Amino acid sequence: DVQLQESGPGLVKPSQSLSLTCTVTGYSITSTYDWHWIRHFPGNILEWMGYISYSGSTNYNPSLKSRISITHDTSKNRFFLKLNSVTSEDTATYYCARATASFYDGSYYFDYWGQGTTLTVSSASTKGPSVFPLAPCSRSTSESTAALGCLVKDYFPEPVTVSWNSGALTSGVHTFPAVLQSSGLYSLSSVVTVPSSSLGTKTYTCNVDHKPSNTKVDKRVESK
Amino acid sequence: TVSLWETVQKWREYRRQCQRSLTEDPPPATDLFCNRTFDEYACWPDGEPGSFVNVSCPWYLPWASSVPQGHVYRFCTAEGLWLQKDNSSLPWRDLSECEESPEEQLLFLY
Amino acid sequence: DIQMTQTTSSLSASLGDRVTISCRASQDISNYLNWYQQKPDGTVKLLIYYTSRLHSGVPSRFSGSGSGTDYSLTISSLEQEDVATYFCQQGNTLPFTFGSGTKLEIKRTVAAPSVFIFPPSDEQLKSGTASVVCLLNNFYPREAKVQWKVDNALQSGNSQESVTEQDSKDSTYSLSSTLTLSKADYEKHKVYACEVTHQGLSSPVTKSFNRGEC
Repeated sequence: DVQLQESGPGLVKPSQSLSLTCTVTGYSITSTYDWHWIRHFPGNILEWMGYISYSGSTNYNPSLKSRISITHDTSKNRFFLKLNSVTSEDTATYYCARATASFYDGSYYFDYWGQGTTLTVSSASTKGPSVFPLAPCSRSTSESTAALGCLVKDYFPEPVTVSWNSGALTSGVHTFPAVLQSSGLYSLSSVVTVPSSSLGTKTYTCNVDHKPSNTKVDKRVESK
Repeated sequence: TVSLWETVQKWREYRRQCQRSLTEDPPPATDLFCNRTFDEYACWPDGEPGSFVNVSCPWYLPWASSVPQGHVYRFCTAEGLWLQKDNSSLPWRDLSECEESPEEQLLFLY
Repeated sequence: DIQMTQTTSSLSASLGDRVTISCRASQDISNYLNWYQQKPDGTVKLLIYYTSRLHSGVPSRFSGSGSGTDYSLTISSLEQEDVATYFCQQGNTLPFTFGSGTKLEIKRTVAAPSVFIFPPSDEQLKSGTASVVCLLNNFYPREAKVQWKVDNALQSGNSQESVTEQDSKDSTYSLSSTLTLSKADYEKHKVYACEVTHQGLSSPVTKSFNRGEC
């Protein structure tokens, strides 16, 4: 049972250095195999970056010209990715992988993968979200169900967690993926469908948490 | 310079060269020779009946300089069969001279 | 410098149906073609290596074929846990290169969206901007037209959509469209409407409000 798992900072400022660690368990990285870094861009471009062999020999994608180094610490069974002077084009999910091979047909393939670690490159400052109610114009409707929500706006970095009535309300909930706005800040909505008869008899509160700014906000959603 | 990938490339090249030999080398002196073959480890030539057949340590091996004079051996019986135990489905082979187990286990995983 | 192309970047199929994902290399890669599955949560698994060899532990529903420049991955019967993105990878020559991926999702019967519109809250308006939100709930297929109209005038450049991942239980999607205007622009107009066009709707559905009635 080989396991690989990446660790490192999730956030880095432009022009800084990026350093990631892959911690390998269940197999010695100084034996037999090669040990690779691969990253996945948003938009599904998957790019091979390089490997370090069991012997310490490395080989890098030419595109990552001078910026990349791969190293290992054999006593701790870890290997490392250093990427110089990152820019926002280095925003990606970074994976470490073991390569093995078959000497029956000469194939070489990545048989075990880490879970990946997301990296965001950005100079934006930490900021908690504003939380606004999403409520129908009219508080009286003839339809059987109604939708309520809250708009979670202008925060950084990801993520926020949104819950409804402190976790008691879960069915009918959709919390949308955050969108990066022109400003460098993220925004999302969370919505819930409920029976129309429940309005004004039952209270609906969205609980928003943003750990990076130590924000914890409750917003009661009612039709004005 | 030393990697699983480099060794794989060398194995592929070894295979390509062996395949050329299998196809292009002239027929044996007589009718009875043991037939040439690639066993995924080494290229075996046609074998003379009644003779041991000697093949240099395959050059793609990572330790292929620990053993520069070394040979791996088969035997071709008087009947033109590669020597093979009743107990086995592969021909007898002695590669003791070309040994370096983790890399070697992988080398023989089919 | 080998380009891997998966011409189809998105595919939807019914539970139980046969699925084929295709890959093309810019030059002959001599069967050194590997297939990987990336689940929605990001986990990546090797499925197939050397065109057709099944990695141990991988369901036998997966098979691979091809030669030269053209390769294919096949799922003999689609099951829910196969919802994932599938990537090919040539392992013939450095640098290793991957295809652009094919996202596989479940095809279900048509379901029309339930549509809701929300005005900007008074709390937001005192901050200087106005967000108008249109929600499309629990629909299928994903394809939908969402148009914003302000005093019956069509809007461009000032809205963003977000879509949920396909729902694991009922296979539907939900979608939000957010129209962003300055406070001043918002106050300059009266009628705000979002119009939705979708396979499950015989004719487009419009939801609207008058700014004054909020």
